[PDB]
Amino acid sequence: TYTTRQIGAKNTLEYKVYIEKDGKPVSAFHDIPLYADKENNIFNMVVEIPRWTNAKLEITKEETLNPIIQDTKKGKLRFVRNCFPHHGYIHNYGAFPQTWEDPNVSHPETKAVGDNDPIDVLEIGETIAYTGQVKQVKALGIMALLDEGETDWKVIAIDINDPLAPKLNDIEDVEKYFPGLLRATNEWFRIYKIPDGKPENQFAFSGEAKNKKYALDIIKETHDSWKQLIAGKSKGIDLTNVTLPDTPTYSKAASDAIPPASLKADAPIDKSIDKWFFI
Amino acid sequence: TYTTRQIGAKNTLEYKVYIEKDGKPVSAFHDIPLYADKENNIFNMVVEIPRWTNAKLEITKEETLNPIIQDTKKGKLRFVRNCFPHHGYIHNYGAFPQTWEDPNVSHPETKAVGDNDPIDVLEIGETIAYTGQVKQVKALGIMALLDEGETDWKVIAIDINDPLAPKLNDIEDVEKYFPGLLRATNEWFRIYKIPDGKPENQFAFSGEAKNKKYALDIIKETHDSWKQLIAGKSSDSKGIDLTNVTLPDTPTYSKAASDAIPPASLKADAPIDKSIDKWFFIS
Ligand SMILES: [Mn+2]
Ligand SMILES: [Mn+2]
Ligand SMILES: [Mn+2]
Ligand SMILES: [Mn+2]
Repeated sequence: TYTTRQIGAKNTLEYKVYIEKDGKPVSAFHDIPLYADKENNIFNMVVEIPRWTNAKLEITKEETLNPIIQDTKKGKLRFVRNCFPHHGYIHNYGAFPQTWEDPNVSHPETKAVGDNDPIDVLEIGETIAYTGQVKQVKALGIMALLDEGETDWKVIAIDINDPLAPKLNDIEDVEKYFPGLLRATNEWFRIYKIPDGKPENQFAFSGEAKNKKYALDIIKETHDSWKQLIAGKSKGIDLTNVTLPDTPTYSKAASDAIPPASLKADAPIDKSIDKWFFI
Repeated sequence: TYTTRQIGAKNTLEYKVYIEKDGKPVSAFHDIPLYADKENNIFNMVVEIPRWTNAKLEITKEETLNPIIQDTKKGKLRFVRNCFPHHGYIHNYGAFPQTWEDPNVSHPETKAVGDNDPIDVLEIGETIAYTGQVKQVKALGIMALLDEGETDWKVIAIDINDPLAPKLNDIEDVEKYFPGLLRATNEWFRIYKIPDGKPENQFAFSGEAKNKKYALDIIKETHDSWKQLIAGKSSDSKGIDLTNVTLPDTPTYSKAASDAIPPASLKADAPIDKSIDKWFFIS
């Protein structure tokens, strides 16, 4: 059973969320199996940002046991701005554990390097998830956002327990049940950084969302890169783990060094984050 | 100064918010001046629902001092559903105090009776307001939603303190600074009840948002209806509680009313059912 250990108050710099497996903290990056069901291609997803929120929370490669913390830009906490007609993130946003986009690898079709982070996942189910949640999702497709010369893949997935999960099998089904969701997703990733002074993002494949088969190839590749990394002969990435004995960095002691859950009430978010930008 | 007196926990049947003027509760419906600045046409708006929320909160006509409380349907709390691509209400939603849409009267250009409530206001500024807040806004235009045979006017306004306020003077300016906002507003009011089993709503004037001048005419009219209402001169007042504490010349004036309202009993927001999360794709 996976649980979360919050330390600090949300919307502050002290905020950290650790994932626990049966009460013991494990690495959010390395210790959660990519597959919940390997033969059926059911994956485990680590949710970082709940739908309709603004705080840019993400798994930290830099810290031990890789807890989820809020991104900062030179001491200032990072929030994504509201871009009409959207409110914060429009999907439960997260990543697939045990995956890594090797920045040394260049994809032939996209012609851009990996982004050095676990592959990104957009979960489109009805329920709003919580930070640090481990959901089991089925992959349906994948888009390729080009950002700063790196291939920023975004897997489209859905919680297997969503009442519609059984009806959705491939990318085409998303447009059947969530008409317009893909166009909005495309729009969102093209403009979300504009309020930050950045220019619009480009999409590979002319913005086409590739299907499940294609998605699965890219996922396996990033899983392999991660295996290469976590294994003996492979940066700044902390590779400490507590569930993989065959790895140079394995360490059960790591779990116990984690300070206890220190749940505090959410700190207020600045009123400027309310603003709706019309781009 | 205007403050709010919360009683109960948000998202519960016990929830109530009273507006206070210098510490004493006043009627949200009758006691707040329609005009903040009569000369320049700056109005006072009572905010009921903050942008991006779902709870259908509104000034209750059938209770003393007319506090804001959550609408209910079949003994259950009422929430508007999320309709793609929108999240809850897309504007800070509220009403103009001292206005009333007389239900025993049909407007000439829309041919339907009034909806029996203060005129509705859509405040489009950047800051998210809070329930029971009294903002000063300038009117820019007005739309006419036809719902159940009643003219449901929606005034388009903006907080006088908004960074872009002076740039906005008439309905055409909204489309210049908030492109697409008006089309989304139309879309939203046409479909928001569909998830509830209701059919889509119709729009008078082919969905055209009338300009400022037109808006001011309708506002004046509803203010007059209210004056005839609060003076005891309405043919049918509809069970509306007319108790007030600031208008001595009215039959229902009563200073004593203020003191009878129970003290602020702030409690932490009750949780909202997960089903409210659902995004409906109505195409
Ligand atoms: Mn990521
Ligand atoms: Mn990425
Ligand atoms: Mn109303
Ligand atoms: Mn109305």
